[PDB]
This record gives sequence, structure tokens and C-alpha cells, in this order.
Amino acid sequence: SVPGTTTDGMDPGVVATTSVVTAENSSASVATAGIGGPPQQVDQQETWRTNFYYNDVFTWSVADAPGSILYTVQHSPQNNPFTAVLSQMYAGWAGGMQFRFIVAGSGVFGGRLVAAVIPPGIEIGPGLEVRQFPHVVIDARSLEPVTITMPDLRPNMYHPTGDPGLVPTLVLSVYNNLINPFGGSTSAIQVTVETRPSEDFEFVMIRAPSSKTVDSISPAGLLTTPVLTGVGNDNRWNGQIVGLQPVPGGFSTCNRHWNLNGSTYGWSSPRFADIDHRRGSASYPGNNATNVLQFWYANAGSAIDNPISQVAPDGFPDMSFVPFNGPGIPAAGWVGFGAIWNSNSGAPNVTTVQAYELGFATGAPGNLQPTTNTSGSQTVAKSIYAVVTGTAQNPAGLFVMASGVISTPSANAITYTPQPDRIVTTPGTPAAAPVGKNTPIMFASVVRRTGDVNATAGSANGTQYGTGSQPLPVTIGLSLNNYSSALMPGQFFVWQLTFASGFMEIGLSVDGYFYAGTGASTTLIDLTELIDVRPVGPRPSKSTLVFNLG
Amino acid sequence: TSVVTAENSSASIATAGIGGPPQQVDQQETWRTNFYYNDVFTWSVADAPGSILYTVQHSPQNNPFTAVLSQMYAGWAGGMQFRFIVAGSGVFGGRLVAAVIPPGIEIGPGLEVRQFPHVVIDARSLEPVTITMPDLRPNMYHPTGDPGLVPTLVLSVYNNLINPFGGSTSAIQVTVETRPSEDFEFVMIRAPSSKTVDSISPAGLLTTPVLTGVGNDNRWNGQIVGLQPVPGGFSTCNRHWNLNGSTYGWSSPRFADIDHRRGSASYPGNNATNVLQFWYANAGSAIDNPISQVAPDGFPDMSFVPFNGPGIPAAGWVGFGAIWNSNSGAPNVTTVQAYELGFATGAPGNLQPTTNTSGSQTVAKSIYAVVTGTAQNPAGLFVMASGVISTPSANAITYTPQPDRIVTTPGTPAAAPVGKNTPIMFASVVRRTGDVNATAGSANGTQYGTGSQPLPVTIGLSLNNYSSALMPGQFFVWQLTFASGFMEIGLSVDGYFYAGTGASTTLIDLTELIDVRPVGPRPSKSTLVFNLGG
Amino acid sequence: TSVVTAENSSASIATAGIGGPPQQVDQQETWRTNFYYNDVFTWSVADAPGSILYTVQHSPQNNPFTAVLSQMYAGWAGGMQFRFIVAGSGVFGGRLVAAVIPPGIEIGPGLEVRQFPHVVIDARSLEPVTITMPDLRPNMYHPTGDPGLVPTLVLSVYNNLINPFGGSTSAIQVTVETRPSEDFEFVMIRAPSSKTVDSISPAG
Amino acid sequence: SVPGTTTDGMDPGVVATTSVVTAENSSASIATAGIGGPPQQVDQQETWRTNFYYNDVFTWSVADAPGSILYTVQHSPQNNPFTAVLSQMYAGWAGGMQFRFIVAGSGVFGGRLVAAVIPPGIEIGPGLEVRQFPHVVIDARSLEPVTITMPDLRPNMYHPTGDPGLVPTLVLSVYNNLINPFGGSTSAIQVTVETRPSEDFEFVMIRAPSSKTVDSISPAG
Amino acid sequence: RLVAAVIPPGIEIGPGLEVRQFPHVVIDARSLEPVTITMPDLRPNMYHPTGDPGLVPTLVLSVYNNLINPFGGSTSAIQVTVETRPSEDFEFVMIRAPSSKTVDSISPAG
Amino acid sequence: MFASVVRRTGDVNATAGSANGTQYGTGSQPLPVTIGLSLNNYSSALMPGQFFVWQLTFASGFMEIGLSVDGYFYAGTGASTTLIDLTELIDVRPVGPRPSKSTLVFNLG
Amino acid sequence: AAEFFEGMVH
Amino acid sequence: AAEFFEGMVH
Repeated sequence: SVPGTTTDGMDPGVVATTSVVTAENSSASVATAGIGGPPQQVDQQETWRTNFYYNDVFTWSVADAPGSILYTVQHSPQNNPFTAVLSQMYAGWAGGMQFRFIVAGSGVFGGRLVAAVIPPGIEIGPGLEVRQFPHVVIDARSLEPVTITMPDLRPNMYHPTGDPGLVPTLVLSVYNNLINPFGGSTSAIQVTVETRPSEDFEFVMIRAPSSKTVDSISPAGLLTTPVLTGVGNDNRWNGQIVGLQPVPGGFSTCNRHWNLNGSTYGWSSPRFADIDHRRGSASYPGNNATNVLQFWYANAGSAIDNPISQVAPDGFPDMSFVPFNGPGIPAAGWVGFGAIWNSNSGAPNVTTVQAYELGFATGAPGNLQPTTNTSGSQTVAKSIYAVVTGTAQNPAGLFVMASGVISTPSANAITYTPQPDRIVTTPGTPAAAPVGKNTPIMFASVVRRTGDVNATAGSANGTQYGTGSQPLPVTIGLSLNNYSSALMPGQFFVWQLTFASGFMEIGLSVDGYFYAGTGASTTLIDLTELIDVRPVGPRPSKSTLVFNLG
Repeated sequence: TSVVTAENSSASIATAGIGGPPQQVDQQETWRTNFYYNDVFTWSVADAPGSILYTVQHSPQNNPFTAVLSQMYAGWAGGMQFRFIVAGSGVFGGRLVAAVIPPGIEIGPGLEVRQFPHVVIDARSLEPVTITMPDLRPNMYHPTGDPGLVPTLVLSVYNNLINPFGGSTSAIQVTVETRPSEDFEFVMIRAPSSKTVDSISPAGLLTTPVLTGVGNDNRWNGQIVGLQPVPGGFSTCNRHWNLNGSTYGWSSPRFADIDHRRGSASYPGNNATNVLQFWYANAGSAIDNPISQVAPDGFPDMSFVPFNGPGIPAAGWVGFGAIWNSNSGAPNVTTVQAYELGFATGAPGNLQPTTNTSGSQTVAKSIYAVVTGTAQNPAGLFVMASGVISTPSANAITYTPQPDRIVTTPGTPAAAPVGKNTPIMFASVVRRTGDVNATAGSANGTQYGTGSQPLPVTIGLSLNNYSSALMPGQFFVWQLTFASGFMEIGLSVDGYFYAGTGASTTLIDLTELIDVRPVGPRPSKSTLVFNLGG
Repeated sequence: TSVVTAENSSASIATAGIGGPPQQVDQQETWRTNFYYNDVFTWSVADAPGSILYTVQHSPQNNPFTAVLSQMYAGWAGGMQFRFIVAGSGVFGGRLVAAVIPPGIEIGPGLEVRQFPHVVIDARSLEPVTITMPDLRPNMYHPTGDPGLVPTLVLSVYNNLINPFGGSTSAIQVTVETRPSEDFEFVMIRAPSSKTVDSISPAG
Repeated sequence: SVPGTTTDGMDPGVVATTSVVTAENSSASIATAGIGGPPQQVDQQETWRTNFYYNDVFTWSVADAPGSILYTVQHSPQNNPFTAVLSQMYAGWAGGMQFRFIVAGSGVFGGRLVAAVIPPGIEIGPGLEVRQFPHVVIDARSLEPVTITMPDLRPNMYHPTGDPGLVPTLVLSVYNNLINPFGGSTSAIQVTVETRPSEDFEFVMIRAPSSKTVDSISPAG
Repeated sequence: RLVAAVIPPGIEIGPGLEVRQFPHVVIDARSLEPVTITMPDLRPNMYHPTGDPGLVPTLVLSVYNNLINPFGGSTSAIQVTVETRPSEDFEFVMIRAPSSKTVDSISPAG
Repeated sequence: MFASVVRRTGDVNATAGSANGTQYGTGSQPLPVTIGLSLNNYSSALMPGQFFVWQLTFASGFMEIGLSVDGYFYAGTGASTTLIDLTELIDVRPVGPRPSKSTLVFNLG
Repeated sequence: AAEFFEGMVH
Repeated sequence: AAEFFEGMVH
């Protein structure tokens, strides 16, 4: 016989049954699931259902308090690779599954884990105490694998693939803390999870391959490898993303943002076309209409032609207006090439085509103040250069290109634009909060400036980074598809970026924000050696994402 | 229900034991007992007797459920059953032959399918006709990754199709269905994340919203609302990528900026007050562009329109931008205006439009008066990549650009009509300077700006290589479903799009469009359908 | 005359015993052995391949006699048989597909009916084509008032309709008929004056 | 032949007895709790009786002198999550409880612990000398769990739910100092306590739940 | 712990090959006796010609869990040795002259 | 004691985390606790010389508090005067009667 | 309970 | 070797 230190692919190890594996459960599961017809893929000699195959891995740290969850899965055919392959060509399932755990530790450590199976109706949250359920305790010095079987406890006859209903949940948490008696640098171990279908698992209805469903597919296909190291732009400017930078404290950007549910945070449908308005006053300071600065303003609520919200026109930048007066150009901000045009079937004015600074002002045309809230405000635009002709008509509008730049006087270092203390906020939004050690992340890119035309990534002074919230391919992939059931609130969908000398994990919550395990650092992480992206799955927000950089 | 087994099934089971025990062999499974859809092809009145209409090799990809199950197995063996369903009518006549060809024989015009063992298919048969293809292989099994030699099923014409009624209908659709044989099996389970090398297909680049939602063109970032065909042909190479990983020209697909650094500047008139600024540089001096040296990124690819005085020129490319000096330059305050960009020759004397890129020179003349005019030798332009089209009055002129106005480089292929198929050109709603409020309602027709291909497609095709995804001589075909009609669209190997509208110049509106669906690679001799609601 | 039973009929009979003994189950009854008219639809020359022409959900209202008998029973279970009769002519061409869609799948333009288990219907066929829809349900029975999840029968276009003669006629009528299966039953008799909530129709 | 590195939810491990566990205690307890009627909730195959469930966790460091008190618990049906729910429909209780201890150490440490049962009437605090009671000594290198039983030593015939009376107390102390022979920053281990009713725990007299409620017994909620 | 599996022919061997979703064996770092696994002949031919064998399987050993030193310091590496032996069904078939296709035309080892 | 953000008469706009400092006012008991203590009697729940202990868990650490017969609350912290943040609190679990001369565990990490 | 499985078996 | 020919014969 094998001496315990080598294990076969069909060897479960020890068997741990808590209280839910009963004979009547299996007898009621087999007999009732015959409403779908005769069972399919039921042959207890095939290689795909006799061996254990790889599902997952996780890490167990010394600093993990008792009662913290390390691994959770709902009951699904996605927990085994071959049933996940076979579920695209079937429309129903029933039965249970087996989970094999191998602890990669030594006989010098200490500590215990605990595993339990939760009934379908119980909410999996913060107030769940899994040590007051029937459970089983596993030592950290175990050499042979331990197998736990989760049965199918359901109130319905079978599980449709597009609508399973209520399912049980397997939870594995910390019983007692991990102890290393020598101390030092070694403070974590690893546990590997394999899976294998149970003897009473089956499929029923044949259907068509790659058929559509009433539920939702996993959000792994939108974020591929060309999105980061190639094509893919920002939400505010059409420039390729170059790097990744964290923020401390959080932010709230609500212009072109889409939730996991299909909904927008106000105006600005996601396409960099143009900015147009039909109502708004025009004026100019001074007694002479020569070499002046044009002054256009209109209240929030005058955007009748916007089909989403009436508060702002389409494609408007969500920047607070920095007040300036005189020939000195403003710092940062949003400036775009534009002109003016008059109402009542009117042609645009020839004599005034100039770059204007866009923003929201308070108390115009008197003392102009920056504003953080969009409700009860008034959109504004004023020129930075001198034009030779001014208009003073009450009906007037704008014509500004959607792509823009930043205006800076000195242009040596400045500051990444925009800041979280400058991004405006629509009514009804949830704000970013750093949970765990994970911090809100904002994508960085390269945008030209008015102070220097040649803004190349290299020498001749350090470059400036514009920051946008989410990529425009990602926003397109969420503006149509609804993901109410793809990811439960309270956790995030985590990927795994792999560089040439390290790896990091990035997340995506239900709020549409991205999380990384940066901690308290504000260093730009340049994405130049990144090769490939492999998705992982749904991970709880309390867990720490890795930051192995060389 | 009876299941058919192959003639070589006992030798096929035994010799596949080098891969282990057989997997997924259960004769009562629902994925195995029923026939499911595979493909479709066309039988035409112009097909000579002895012509090949359909050809398929033995593979586990000619079934929707063995293709899903082949993601987790490194090997297969066994036969496969085919079924043919003719749409047909009782007024037609003609027969077809289907036979299995052993390995080692050519498939071509010299193949005599009528002297193999065959079956005969009628043009007006209601019940389907069935033929079984065995696994005649020189190997013990077929490993997934490198199978070996396989038989091929060939469909040919016995007697040509006849329509004694007359005109209109001249083509029949035939549907192929497939279920596996009794002796089919899998061996040697593997990781599903392993070798993901599956026939790369250009089907996922054109989905549904691309045409009834988000999606832009290569000239403007405007919503595509209508397709317009043009008979005769056209040539465009600005952001136009073909099916290889290559292109002919500048301007990588992003509407970010137009930036150049070196180039002379001048202005007419002896007074520095209310003039039209004129900036010009020759072709070949774009050092900052890493793709092509001909033009900076974002420069338009239409010709110049020769105008003078205070009249706004018809059509063209106008954009909001400014001038800027060199030597770590900041732009001048008193010159921001709309500038009309294009290609011309003989500047600053007689400015003439040009067809070819070589021997030309880029120019930039302002359309509105600017109070200051510089004359410095080092100068450049900082213009937004998104722009509008200038117009003297509002009206509705024409779709722009015309196929003769587009400037192309040497070495560019041209789109040509093949049969009744005619190259098309995607349109969009854009703004103008003659009327800012270009609402798609009353007050005359709106302006249409026309490009080559959907920018989205270019984005998704510039990453991958599609050299073997489409065999040359065919198009990749989609089927557009409207509310009261349906249409068919093509995509050649050279990056162009076609439709079988014939010699017509009427716009087709994508308002009642519901969904798209991929068809596959189809030969160019077959006319694409045009059964529209009118 | 042979009567067709469903593939899931033995599990369907046993799990409906929570409603009591089965009612109106007599295999020699004249309301049960014959086919009767249900509906009619149109197949046009302008229909693209892959378009849906007919869609019906599993219900005891797709038969004139099970709809009368459902006024006095609070529950039903079992399958139902469909039949298709094309008016047609010998100068036409084109085929159709019919398949049963399980619960949980969309019915829409992206549905590929030709890769389900299906039957093929010709434009010039004289004898009718028959398909059986089983009761694939996640419940033990279907209570009248709130049934639950049901399968759906979908008719689509395989090859488009062709008229080589020319003008005038460009549309075909197809008639649907229905008789119940061997495993259909009722449970739990109730007052006929009770809940009168029946699909309100603007026909009267 | 399962190893000691995997422990099952019904497994007590090694049973460590003490001289307070006597047969006449059990016989007297049952025969005098019989004045409340027949015993209730005494089915031996129920899931809430057969499994151990979590109670507490505490820390043992190298700086704790011998005689230092690490863990105490008073005898009550509030120590188990399921006998606290069942006490809302009854007016009395009688019987004992089992306590399971798991020490999370390694084979390189040293040091020992001590456990004893304290009869009612004795003040629990510092200066309570545990090693001069009948006691059990448990090593820091133990791999299997150790379970001892606290019986019901009471001067009443049953415990009323509002007013139980005098109860015994389980105290765990330090026998010898914890030793790390390497020395450094790693000087602490953890012990987990779980609980399960014993074979003679029962309730007696049923009553309405709309009587003296759960907010009048303990201020836990 | 480590992990070992046999890869059938036709599959590309490199980074991204997921070994734990094959049928595999897990070996601990504290094992004292040697562990032997057998690679069989999974081939699509009837024999392997000496010049041109054809498609062959591949044996891959990967990392299951990270190596842990609880003391911590400079000693973080161990070594594994591989040895080989023919199985009970290995054989040759057809004799030929050694002055045929030589040893310098088969592999460029010399 | 139990701290609370209370506005001041020199700046009525000031809230928690403001740049001018945070103003705190303290009380002995929470209001639901003293409401529940005036409706019931708990003589037969705690001997003099005992605490009723609750375990409070956080995102990082956990601490214990105790309630005496007199109605005061306690925590074992020694001589430190630092405010406990009590923002990332997760769960509260009862423990029961314990001796009063026993140190309540206080580690935030 | 036994009659249910007995009827389904029979 | 004998089992292979035996299976093919049977």
C-alpha cells in the first residue's frame, strides 16, 4: 500500500459527514428528479466522474481571527470543470458533489479549521455563526486528504440551469489561529480544493448548445488581455490607459458610470461625440467687444433635448469650474475646442472659434465659486483666449468637441487630474469606501496639455496622468446586459493579472468600482510588462488581494 | 427508436483501447438520440451538372453537443450520421448525389461522385434523406490537436435545377442536420482551460447593439443609423484594416488628437487683421507617428476644396483647433478658429485637389476670420480629432465624402462589384456649421457622414489574426432581421462590406432592426438576399 | 386507435398525489380521443429564416374541452399533443421546425430551434405532423390561479417560402389542432362560481 | 485507522474523569428530578444533542505564573446555543454538561495545564488553589481533544428557570510555565472550548411562552 | 506539496498548463521513501520508428502548495532527484545493420 | 463611558471629522439599556462581585466589556485614555457571568 | 412513505 | 495480447 505521503487520483482520504448526508435525502432526490425524463451522463465507469480534478486554492495566514471565512461556494455545476463543460449542453441538474482538501503544511504548526453546510433559506452574511451548525474540525498537521460531501437539499423537483432556485452553501472558516513556533518570515500555508460529482448527480434536458438563459453569464468575458495592453480608453478622454494608481479615502464619479444593474448615474450616454445646447445666455465683460472673454451660462434643468436626465447636456465634463480672471490661464481643469451658434435655425458664428474652459459655477455672473453638488447649480463656460466678436443674445448655445485637454500655466509636475475633492456628485449615489486593506482604484492615461503640445511618454519633463474611472469597453459591456444575479452584493469578481516578474489581483464590486490590495501607498504602477489576464471568481471583500511585485 | 451503427464498428472500438476505456458511451442519452441543426447551403439554377455544392470533413465540430464535449477530452473515434432537408416546391425539378470519399483522393472538378456509392436527393422531396459516414482512418484514434487523415462528405449536382414558371425565384435552401453514430466515443479527459486553439472565427466582432446602439465609423464618432450602397466601387485606407494583422496608412483607431510639430506658416494680405491663416507642410515629415511618416495621426483623408473670400466652402473637414510654436511651445492666445484640413498641391499658389498620396502636401486654411496671423517657419497644429462639416446654407447637400474624393495611397486594393453584390458604405448623423441643431426630424433632411467600417470591428480585429478564418474567394456573412423584412450582409477578406442591392442608390434605415445572426463563410457567386419591406 | 403517453408519465402521476386521486381519467372518453381545433397562423413569403411564427405555453386553455372542465377543478398535471395542418399548394417550397423549449430559456430572435429535438413540416404536405409536449415542471402540480413554470412550444422557419409562379398569392394558413395525452388529469374539485379570473378578451 | 490530525464533530477524544463524577450522583439526580414529572427533550438521536458546538477561545502565554486562572464557566443551560432556545418553553432543568478542549500547539513546546470542578459555596477568584482539588493535568503537546464532565451538584430538587440556585464552576489554571526552547517573538498558543449536553440533561414542566419572557431572565438581548 | 500528471499527445506544454485539473498524484515534502509513477505509451501509431517516432506523452511536475520553512532565514530550497527504469512491456522489434542510418542522423547529441 | 458627537454653540455646522476638531459628550449607559433595565428585574442574574460579559468583534481585533450589578460598564485597558473608534464593529455576542477580578481581553490586532 | 416509492417502482 | 484478439473475435 502507499505510505500516506503519495495519493492517487481516485483516493478521497478520510470521510467526514456532518449530519446532512442521509439515505432518505438521496432516495427522495433520485425519485423526484425523474420529472425531467430519463437521466443523462449517468455511467459510473467514465474517467470524468471517477477522478478528482482541480478547482481552487486559498491561503491561511497567522493573522486570521477565529470566525473569518476562507472559502465559500454555492451549490452549482460550475465547481467542477467537466460538469461546467457539460452544462452548456443541458438545461437541468440534480444531485450532490464532493470536495477534497489537501493542506500543504508541516508537523510543527498548530491551528484548526471548521467546515459546515448551510440550509438554503439562511442568509450568508456577517451574523452567520457556523460553529453553531453541525460541523467538522480539521487539524493543520493532517497528511492525508479530507473529503466533505455536500448534498442537494431543495424545495423544487430539479434545478433549471437558468433558474436553480434555493441552494445550500459550503462555508470553511478559522477554528483556532495558525501558530508557527519559530516565528520569522514564514507565516502562511496553502490549501488546495479538488472536486468530483457524487453518485446521484445527473442532467436531464438536452437543449441546444450555447442557448441563451433567463439568468446571467459570469462577468469574465469583458475584461480580456487587449483591454489593458492595447485598445481601451477612459470615461472622460479617448486615450489609451497606461498605468494604475490608488486613492486614499475614496471618491465618487457619477457621469458615465454604470452599475452591475443596468442603470446610469444621470446624463452623458457613453460616446465621445459632441456637446450641444439650444438655450443659454451670452455676455462679455467691459464696455468694448474686442479682445474679450465670452461668458455663457445656463441653469441645471434646461437640458430638454437630453433623453436621460434634464440636469445637464450630453457629454458634458463633470468638473468643478476653477474661477480665474485675467490673462493668466487656469490650472488643470477641462478645456476643449469650440465655438458659438445662435438659435432659430442659425448658422454658427465665424469670428469666434476658440478653446473654452468648461465647468459648473455658483452665483454667475457675479462672484463665481466652485461647487461639489450638481443639484441646484448652473453649468458655465468661459474662454481662455481673446476673441474679436461677442454676442449678447438671450437664446444661444454651444458647439464643443467631446475630446479635451488640460490647461496649465507652468506644466512641470502639477497633479493628477481630476482630484477626488473636485469630482461632482449627482443625487442618489453610493460613494467608495475602502473595506479591508483594499482601496479604490482609478485608471491612468496620457492626455495632451495646452502648455506643451508634445506630451510624449519619455524625456523633456515628466509626463502628466489623467485619471478616469472605468474603461469604455467595460462601460459598453454593462450598458446593455443586466447582472442582478451574476454577483451577490457583499463580494466582488476578482481577476488575476500576471506581469513578467509578479502578479496582482484586481476586483470589481456591484458598484462598478475597482479594488486592489495596495494599502497606504500612492505609487503609479505602470502596465507595460503585463502579458495575460485569467479570471478567478467571486471572492469576499474582507479577503486581501495579493500584491506580489518585483 | 432505432440507432444506426457503422460497418467497421467492431474494429473501431478495439483499436481505440490504446486511449483507455471509452467515455460518454450511453445509448439512452438525449444529446445522442436526436438530430440537431448543423449548416445550410444554396442550390442555384446556374449550377452546371457535376458541380460541388457542399463539402465537410469528418470532425467532432459538425454537431453542437460533441463540440461542447470536446473541450474536456483529448481524443475521439467513431462515425457520424447526416440528414438533408430541402425547402423546395412542387414546381421544381432536379436531383443531387451525396457520397463519402476515402482519404487519399482529391476533392475537385474532376471528381465523379455518381460512381461512388451514393444516395439521390430530389428537389421536391418532403421526407429527409440520410447517409452515414464511417471513420476510415489510418490511425488508432484521432487526438484532438492533430487528428490525421479523415474521410470527406461531398454533395454534387446530378441534374440541374429547372423552374418552368419563369422569373423571380431561382434558388433553393438545403438544411443539414446531424446526430452521432452508435460507435462514437471519447478518450482521455483533460483540463478545459488547456489548449484553447479552436477555429478562430470573425463572428463575434459584429453583434447586435453594434448596429442598433453604440458603434461609430472611422471618420466621425457618430452613431451609425443607416447603410447606403454605392455602385461602381470606392477606395479608403485611413483606419481600414483587412483580415490580416496589417494596414496601409496612418491614423491608428482612436479619436484623440491631431498633433504635428514642424511646418511652415503664412497668411495672405498686408494687414494683420481679420485674415485666414494658412499652414502647410509636405508629406513624409511625420517623425512622431510610429506607424506611417506620410501624415500625423488623425489627419482626414479627403481632398481640399478650392475656395476664396468670405464664403464658407461646401463639404470638407473642419475642426476646432489652434496653432502653436516650437521649442517647448505654448500655443498663441489670439488664434483659435475652425480650420479646414485636407490634401492639396501647389500651395501657396494654385491650390488643386489631388487623388494620390504621393506627390501631395497637407494644408490647413481657416474658414473664419482670425485677428492675428503669424509667419514663423516652425509651427504645428493641435486640432481635436472629432469635427464637423462646413456648409454655406443649411439645406441637405449630399452624403460626404464622394467615392471619387477619397485620397488613397499607392498599393491599396479597390472594392469591386462581384455579380449583383455591390459595396456599401456606413452612414451616420453628424452636425454642421450651417445649422447647429441637426435634429433628425423636420426642417429638411439631415447631413450624413459616411465611413468604411464600424470602428468597434477595427478595434476587435486589430488584435487577432484572421488569415485562416476565411478562405479567399468568400465573404463572412451575417443576416440582419428587421420588423417587416430581412437582409444579408457580407465582409470580404480585404476589409470591405457588401450587400446584394444591385444598382440602387437608396438609403436603408436601421430603425426597425432587431437583431443580427452569423451565417458563416459563403461563396461570392451566391447573391445575398434583399427581401425588404417595400 | 393508439393513444400516446409521455416520457415522464410515471413520475408525473406519482408526484401529483399531493392533490388527491386523479379525476376525469377515463381513456375511452370521446372528449379525450379526438383532435379538435385550437388556432391558426400565417406563413409569409417575407419571413426570414430563423423567424418565430407561433408560440404557445403549456396550459389547459389550448383545447376547447379542457378549458370547460377547468372551471370546476383547482389543479392540473400532464402532457398535451399538437397537430399541424398546412393549407398549401403543390407549387410552393419551404420547411419549418417545431420544438419544445424547457423552462429557463429565452424565447426570442437568438433562439436556435434547429438544434433542439425537432420535427420538420413541409409546405406541400397533405398528412398532418404531430409533436407531443410533456409537462416539465419544478412543482408537484399546477394549481389553477398560479401555475408556475411551464414549457413552451415554438414554431420557426427552416427554409423560406418560395412562389415561382409570380404575383398574387404570397401567404399560407396553418391550422393547429390539439388532443390531450394519456397522463393528463385534474385534482381537487371546487365551486364553479368561484374565482372567475379568466383571460379577459375583447371579443364579446 | 484515522489519524489524530482530523477530528469529527461527534468525537470527544480522551475522556478525563474526576472524583466528583459518581454513580450515586446521577441516580439521586434523576430520582429527585422526577418530581417535575417525566423528562422532556431526551431523544438520543437528535442532532442538537450529539454534536459539539462552539463556546469560547482563550490565550496561554509564557509570562503566566503557575496558579494563574485562564478560563472559568458557571453551570447553566445558556452555555449551549440550543438548550438556551429550548428553555423558553419549560419551567425547570436538571443535569450535567460536557466540555471539550482543543490545544493548538506543536511538539516542540513545553508546559502543562490543570482543570478541576469547584463545588458551590466557594468563592472563585485569585488565590483559589486548583492543584489541591481533585484535578486533571493536560500537556501542551496533546493532539486529540480532551473532554471532562461537570455534573449537577445542587441543594435543590431541580433548577427553576428564573431562579436556578447554587451551581458548580469549572476552572482551568496553569500547572507549569509554557516553554519555547527557540526563544523569540512566538510565545502564545490558543485553546478552544466547545460544549454538549450529557446523557442525563432534561427539562420537566411545560409552560406557555407568553409567561415570564426571555427579557426577564437574563440581560443578554 | 507537489503534483504530478501525465499529459496526452496533442496538448501544448508550457506556462498556463493547469496540472491540478488532470488526474494527478500529490506528494508531500516530508516523504522519506521514493515515489514511482509510470508513463504508458499513448500513441496513434502501431510502433515508433527510430528516426521518426511520432506523437508521445509528456510527464509534468508542478507546485501544489508553497514550500514553508517555519524557522525562516537563509535556508529556503530543497532538491529532488529523478531516476528511470524500463517497464515490463518495453521492447524492440526489427533488427537492422548498424551501418544504416547512424547515431549522428537521429539526434544532435554528439 | 459612551461617547457621542454633540454640536457646539460656536460652530453649529461642525460634524465628525471636521477640520476644526470634533466635540464629544459622554454618558454612562446607552438609552435602550436603561429603558430595558427599568422594565425588568435582574436580582437573580449576577452576584455582587461579578460581571456580565459581551464580546465585541471588529474588522481586525476583538475586545470584551462587562456590566456590574450597579449598572456601570467596564473594559480592561489599564491607564490608557485613548478613545475607541467603534466604527468597524461587526458582531456582538453574549458570554455570561464571570468573576470581577479577571482581566477582560483587549487586543485590536 | 413506502407506498409512494412502491407505486413508482411498480 | 490474447485479450485483444479475443475481444475482437467475440
